[PDB]
Amino acid sequence: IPIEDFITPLKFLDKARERPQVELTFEETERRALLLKKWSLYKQQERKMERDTIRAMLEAQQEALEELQLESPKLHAEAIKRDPNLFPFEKEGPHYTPP
Amino acid sequence: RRTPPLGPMPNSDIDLSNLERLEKYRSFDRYRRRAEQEAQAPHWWRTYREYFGRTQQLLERKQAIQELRANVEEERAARLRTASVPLDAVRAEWERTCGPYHKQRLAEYYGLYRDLFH
Amino acid sequence: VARKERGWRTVFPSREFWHRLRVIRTQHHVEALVEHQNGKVVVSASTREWAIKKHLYSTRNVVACESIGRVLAQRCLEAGINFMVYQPTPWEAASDSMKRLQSAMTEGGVVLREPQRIY
Amino acid sequence: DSSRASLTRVHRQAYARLYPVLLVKQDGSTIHIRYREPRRMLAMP
Amino acid sequence: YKTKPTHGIGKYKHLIKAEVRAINLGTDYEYGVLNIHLTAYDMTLAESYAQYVHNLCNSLSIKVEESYAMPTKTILTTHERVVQISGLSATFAEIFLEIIQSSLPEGVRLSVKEHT
Amino acid sequence: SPWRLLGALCLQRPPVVSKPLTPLQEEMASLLQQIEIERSLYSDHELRALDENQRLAKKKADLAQDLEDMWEQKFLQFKLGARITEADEKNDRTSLNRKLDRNLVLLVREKFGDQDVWILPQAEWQPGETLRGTAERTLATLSENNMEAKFLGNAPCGHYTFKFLGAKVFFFKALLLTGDFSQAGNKGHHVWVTKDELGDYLKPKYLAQVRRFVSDL
RNA sequence: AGAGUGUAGCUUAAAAGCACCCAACUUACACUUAGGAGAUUCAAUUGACGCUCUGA
Repeated sequence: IPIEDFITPLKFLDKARERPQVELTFEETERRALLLKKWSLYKQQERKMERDTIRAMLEAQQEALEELQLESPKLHAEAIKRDPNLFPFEKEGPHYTPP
Repeated sequence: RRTPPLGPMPNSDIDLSNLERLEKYRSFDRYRRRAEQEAQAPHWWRTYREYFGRTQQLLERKQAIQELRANVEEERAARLRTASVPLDAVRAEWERTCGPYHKQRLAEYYGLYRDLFH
Repeated sequence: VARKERGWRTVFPSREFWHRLRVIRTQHHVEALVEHQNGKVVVSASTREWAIKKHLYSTRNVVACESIGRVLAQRCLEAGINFMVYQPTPWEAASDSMKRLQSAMTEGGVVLREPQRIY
Repeated sequence: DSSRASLTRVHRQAYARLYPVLLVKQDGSTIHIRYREPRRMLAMP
Repeated sequence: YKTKPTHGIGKYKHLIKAEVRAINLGTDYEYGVLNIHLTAYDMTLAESYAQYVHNLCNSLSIKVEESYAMPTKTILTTHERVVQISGLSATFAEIFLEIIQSSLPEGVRLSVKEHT
Repeated sequence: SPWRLLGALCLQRPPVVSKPLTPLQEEMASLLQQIEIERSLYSDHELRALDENQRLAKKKADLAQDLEDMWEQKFLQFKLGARITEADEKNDRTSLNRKLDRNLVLLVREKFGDQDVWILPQAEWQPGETLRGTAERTLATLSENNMEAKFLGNAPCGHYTFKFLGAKVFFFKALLLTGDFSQAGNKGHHVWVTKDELGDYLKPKYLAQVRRFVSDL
């Protein structure tokens, strides 16, 4: 059924007069630009460590696959064989305070 | 009746079975750059062009670039797009570094060498 | 009086000119060329050159484009080339750096509209 | 790296104020959840 | 022309691909269409994690046919997002599953359920 | 050549407690809250706090504060569970609650004759046994407890071949869902290590390279 | 211990071009625009500082 809840509520139309004021200072926006600079650097670095870890563990797993090929001729057919128990696979996200 | 191509036919190396896994032209500008690159290259067919045709200086430049970018005022003027560049110094340092190359380009285009020195 | 390549209606850019001003915006550098219709380069002006490079904070912004536009303007003012063609694609035609570049070229002294051929 | 998709903002434009109330369902686990009427703690019976 | 050596120099429809069970024959063993359900009480966290997993998908050559969502439910409200993923290796399935496990910001649930 | 068939397992503990935030991340937390307030549009609470106070002032010239006070005192009522059960213990390596913001890896000392090695938990497998079945048997046999974990696939993660009779060691990767870890003070030497102490515990080249397929995050 | 060696992720590039990241439109992706960080491992073609493989 094509019903979606991305339609904006009708109540957000009339009383839009609480904050018409948007005024900052030059030092504040200089800090904003410096923060955007350093965060682009920082999360680019974060993705750099992410891609380094994934390339390291990909090359570890493909080296693992070629070693299992060269040391076991009857185990690679069942090693690449997938497991059917991942159909109802779920994982809850992290929390703050343990029970 | 067909005849085989004389040289290497374009768009031949990329034609495979699965183009869906290949990454993509998401834009237009990249194709314009690559097509200009291919149009610059010579070919075997008939084309429009056929009928109608050290370390110390680098270290000093890196140090100057690091010192110029370390100024708070230059970055503040750059982020506010109000910075300007003096034309006199740039003109003089063009007259120093790479002026002969551009003057040779003008002497090539303005029909000077084929009439003076063959 | 001289002939212009009047065709190429179905392909970009139009070749009906005598001098083309092309701007290449790379990841690192912005570059400007003043060229013939034969493909011969005539006047070049790059941020890949120490003279304009050390006087700029970053080689790609509005400031770098305006400065290299002023430099190319004075270069072609003294080079005796007074009329160009500048054809931007409509997405970066409305861009701020290219509007600033066109304004700097109009203020420099080079008109970016070439006079008509006399038939 | 459980903080990449937590430094967020409302991608819409017609939205009201949201406040990070700490929510607990039944097990004493607090989650910062953006909601109106700026409560501080929640507990579902 | 057909007889000249320059025949088909402008041919392009073979470069144009303009036109579900899992493909598991004997050696190349792949998932079909999947559905990843992201359930959270925050829409900011929900579509932010959806953007993050989609940016992970298009940077790793993963086919994503749709990135739609389902409407919320009255209870507190629950915002749920659907990310469809097709085409993986078994090693690659292990890797993408461990990344989507270890990338959860705050209380977001996962699902590796398939179509229907 | 006689191959000494050996498999193993790399157990992983998912982070129940999220990682602490950088102060720079705190700066974008405050900044994103500020810009969300600046780009919001007249929430009902501020309509019931500003205009109601203006009407009260108009009436006096001729409650949101109580709600905020009771919210503050109810926040002060329920004390938050401590995220740090880590520094107060500082020596409970066998316990599952040694760390909360990082992954935890099972790791067992093993007594051999020609060797004496602190190893990732291993086992011996037969050609008739499945490697996934070997890992399940290792989980159900070695710790002598009641975890319920979850694997991802039969694909491996790291193989290392050391000889003195050929030999090979197989490295998978598991993931604990939950577990009844009865009698936590076992006679074994299982120690949970986030990332660093592995380099303190596992010296040789067949064991100092385990961390390159362990999720460091 | 020996061999292969070496420009940011990639280059039969010579300090470049493709890559990469946020900010804005997009449910989202993508485009575009605004910005950003980048390197020839150190000494005189050669030696030694870093990585991979082959040994114990």
